[PDB]
Amino acid sequence: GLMQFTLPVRLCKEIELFHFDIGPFENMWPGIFVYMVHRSCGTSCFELEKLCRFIMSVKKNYRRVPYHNWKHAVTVAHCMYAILQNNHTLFTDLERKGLLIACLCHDLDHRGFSNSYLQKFDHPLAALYSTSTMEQHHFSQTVSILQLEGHNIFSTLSSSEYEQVLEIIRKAIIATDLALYFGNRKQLEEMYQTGSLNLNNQSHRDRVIGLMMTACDLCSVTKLWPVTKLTANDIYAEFWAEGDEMKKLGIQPIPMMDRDKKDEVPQGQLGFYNAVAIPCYTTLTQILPPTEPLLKACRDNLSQWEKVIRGEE
Ligand SMILES: CN(C[C@H](O)CO)C(=O)c1nn(C)cc1NC(=O)c1nc(C2CC2)ccc1Nc1cncnc1
Ligand SMILES: [Mg+2]
Ligand SMILES: [Zn+2]
Repeated sequence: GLMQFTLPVRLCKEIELFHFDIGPFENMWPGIFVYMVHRSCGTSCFELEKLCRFIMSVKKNYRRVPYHNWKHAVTVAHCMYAILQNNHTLFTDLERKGLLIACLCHDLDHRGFSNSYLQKFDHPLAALYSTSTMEQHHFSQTVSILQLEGHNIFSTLSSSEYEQVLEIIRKAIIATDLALYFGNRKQLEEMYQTGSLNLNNQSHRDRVIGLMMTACDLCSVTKLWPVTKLTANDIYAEFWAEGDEMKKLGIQPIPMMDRDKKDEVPQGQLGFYNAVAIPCYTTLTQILPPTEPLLKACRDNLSQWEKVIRGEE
């Protein structure tokens, strides 16, 4: 109750900002998350003994992969923290509880392979779950860890509030399947443009939480250039290994995953910023004006990739 978390002065200040990097000290990330839960949620939201045991079991069940790792889990939770603190009054106590947890768990037990590589490999998870394969697996892993003893961080919720929050978490995790983002954004865009968007319509809230989840998931493209550039290497290390594994199956991968096609990466980031990132953060800023800084940072990084092509770096 009276045990607050504090950070150093630089972190205490820079953590409120969207472009905050959680830094290379693994053992500080758990406190960074508790700090964000206590301020976003309150110091009463979670039994600290249970939250801390929950946080360490989630850490335990991320894998040592170049990108979809424990650092990603906390990075995506920090972006969701920033959005919640910039839209203080728009969200319920349960949504703020749920979403930060949704973020920390969204990629549990990720192996570094897309849903497509699971399908072509004929992985058992693709037989159990035909669409959003990894994402249904991530939500499965989250429920499992919540059911471990001393780990039920929601224990003080009523049967119905418990089922609301798991529903919020289930939909939030499923939304991180990018293949679902395109439609979700196009429907948010139209609803905004025809003035029919309504945050009292639960179906509408669901969609808007959807877009937040994509925005937090992609938030490595909203960092300062040196962080974005260095994280791009981690994401491509996974893509190249998946492409290698595609060749192992007898399938020539798309270029973005062909490690023999590095020369095409700057031009591929252009497409990616144009087709995915800028639209995502444009529609978010339209629905949530205080998230403008993510669009700005995303635009700066696009501008930086054009400079790479022009051989100015
Ligand atoms: C074009 N589509 C989407 C397809 O239509 C469907 O998958 C792409 O996914 C795509 N195409 N290219 C050439 C790159 C792509 N993705 C990425 O670079 C990329 N992806 C993801 C998640 C959603 C997978 C997170 C970050 C990404 N980059 C990045 C840049 N800097 C720092 N950190 C990360
Ligand atoms: Mg994912
Ligand atoms: Zn993710």
